[PDB]
Amino acid sequence: MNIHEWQSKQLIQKYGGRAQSGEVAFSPERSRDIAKKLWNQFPGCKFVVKAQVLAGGRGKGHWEHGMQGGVKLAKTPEEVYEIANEMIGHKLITKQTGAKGINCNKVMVCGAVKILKEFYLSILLDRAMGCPVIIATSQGGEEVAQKCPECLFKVPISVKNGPTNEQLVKLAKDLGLEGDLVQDCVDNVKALYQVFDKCDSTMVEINPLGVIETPTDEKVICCLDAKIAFD
Amino acid sequence: MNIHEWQSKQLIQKYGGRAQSGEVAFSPERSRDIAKKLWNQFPGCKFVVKAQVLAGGRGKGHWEHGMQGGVKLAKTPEEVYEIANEMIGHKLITKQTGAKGINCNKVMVCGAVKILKEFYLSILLDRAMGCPVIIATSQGGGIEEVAQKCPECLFKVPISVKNGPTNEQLVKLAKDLGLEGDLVQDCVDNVKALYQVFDKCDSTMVEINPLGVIETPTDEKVICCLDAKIAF
Ligand SMILES: Nc1ncnc2c1ncn2[C@@H]1O[C@H](COP(=O)(O)OP(=O)(O)O)[C@@H](O)[C@H]1O
Ligand SMILES: Nc1ncnc2c1ncn2[C@@H]1O[C@H](COP(=O)(O)OP(=O)(O)O)[C@@H](O)[C@H]1O
Ligand SMILES: [Cl-]
Ligand SMILES: [Mg+2]
Ligand SMILES: [Mg+2]
Ligand SMILES: [Mg+2]
Repeated sequence: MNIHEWQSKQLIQKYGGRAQSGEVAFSPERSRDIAKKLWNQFPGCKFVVKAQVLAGGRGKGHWEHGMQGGVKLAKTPEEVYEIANEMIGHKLITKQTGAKGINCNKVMVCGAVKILKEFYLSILLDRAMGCPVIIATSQGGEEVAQKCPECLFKVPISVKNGPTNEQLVKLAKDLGLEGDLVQDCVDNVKALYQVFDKCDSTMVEINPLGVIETPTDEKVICCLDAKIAFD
Repeated sequence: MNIHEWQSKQLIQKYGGRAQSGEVAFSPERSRDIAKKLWNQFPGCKFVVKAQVLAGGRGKGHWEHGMQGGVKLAKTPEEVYEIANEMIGHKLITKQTGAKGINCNKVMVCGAVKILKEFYLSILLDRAMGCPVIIATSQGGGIEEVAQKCPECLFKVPISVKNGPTNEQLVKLAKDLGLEGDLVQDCVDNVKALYQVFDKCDSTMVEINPLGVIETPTDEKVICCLDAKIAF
């Protein structure tokens, strides 16, 4: 069992992580009002409408009625309305869903941000090693694991005491981070592990964990997607 | 009579203008909640807390208890709380207020944006001409100050009360201020809206100080009202 993206990000934020949970909408009218109100804070910003379905590959999926993509960029609130109007109440078809598709009754409206880097990061219970493990890589490709095992970084975690600052500071630099982003990444991975541990999750997968710019061009770590499984 | 900044900006937005109306808060704890929720949309963004008082010179004013400035930048929601806690329910002192100061019971919480240029633009009822006029300049200097030290810097545009501003009048004023590319048409559309506010609301003055060119979170350049004053 999994929980939706926006709920997963809210749980991450609750434990100190930085994640763009946006705001959930159950109608295109509401999605429009969300984008419209956001223009009070950052006028002229663009928007991203993300179908909230329990399935992966939304960006490269397509809707039964023709529209392409479960993650679509929008320039205005009215564009947000049109896009949301094609998602809410319709069936999306991705790789993970096959031809049966998956129904959608809600989307996530968020602001478009400038993305500098995209990382992968997951936390799971590794039976072979008998402990939790943090997997991460800087590649954009399981594909990257077979064509480049050097690209994957696996960090075994003390089943009792959890991660250490040394483990995380190294994982941050192993991914190419320096300056203030090192501690920022450390703090975020700490929060993600607390989610995994304290919520008895079977997997916490951030695909992508990104380096983004703030409206004033400050570089920060932020979860741009999130999947958390249970039971 | 004038109306507060955020009310003026909401009116501009209603008529098609772009203005950072932010969101008003009537308590410090609400100001924090607004900033915190904004981190759901643009995580890591900074914030600006702007005292909502019927007086000018907030940026260089000071509060009866020590804090400096009616428009202060904040890095986190908790900083927004601390700042708002000193503004809401306290007295601000600026040039226009003297030593008696003015009371503040609400603030505007906005996201911090990158400002590239700041213009002045006003629309006032000219009695010698018997029609409205648009005054604007790109200089950073008081407005009457720049007028006396450089009257060539100021651009005056009489407006036909029957046809409103013309596309020709506005395209020139935009380029006279140094705008090119998409900002020209953008500025035209915004000044049109500003006149509709002035005309349809029977205003005595619509003053945008500053009318700015800002970056969006994705670095697109757009015209935006960063302040607003509307009299009656
Ligand atoms: N707020 C955003 N602004 C801009 N691009 C975004 C934003 N959020 C996500 N993206 C981009 O959209 C892509 C697809 O979104 P994602 O949440 O990964 O869905 P999925 O993995 O199902 O395709 C991401 O890999 C990222 O590059
Ligand atoms: N969202 C913002 N982000 C960054 N700077 C801002 C923002 N809004 C306003 N400012 C800056 O703060 C200054 C003071 O604010 P303003 O609204 O002009 O108040 P006042 O002119 O009454 O002192 C503006 O001239 C502008 O340079
Ligand atoms: Cl945070
Ligand atoms: Mg993803
Ligand atoms: Mg001003
Ligand atoms: Mg920028």
